[PDB]
Amino acid sequence: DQSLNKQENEGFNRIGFLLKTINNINKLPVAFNIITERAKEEIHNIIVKSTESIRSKHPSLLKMATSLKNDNHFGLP
Amino acid sequence: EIKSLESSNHEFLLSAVTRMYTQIKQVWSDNVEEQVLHFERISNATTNGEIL
Repeated sequence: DQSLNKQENEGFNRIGFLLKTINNINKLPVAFNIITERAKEEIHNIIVKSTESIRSKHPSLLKMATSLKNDNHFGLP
Repeated sequence: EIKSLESSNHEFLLSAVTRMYTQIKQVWSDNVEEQVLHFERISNATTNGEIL
């Protein structure tokens, strides 16, 4: 795409980020906006969000701690 | 004379439209270092540039 202006797996990346991200007219603060929101709040948002989703999806954290499987039953199952 | 006159607005005062239109739609980069410019309340350095 850089060489172009110097589902194709996955065309949504350069496509949506191109025609979205080039159609900004005062972009230069908004780049810092998506940066400074997305770093902390997105990284902790996803990394929280999946473990939440399993953490109530079929939890049952039963096999609560190890069920005392000694000791060094280190991820035995 | 059409190479002076039908040679269009160059006579380039649409660069003034680039000066106000790019004084507003490009105020998100120069003032991005200079939101507080002459002070440090919003903590920014007094630098925007005169280019164009």
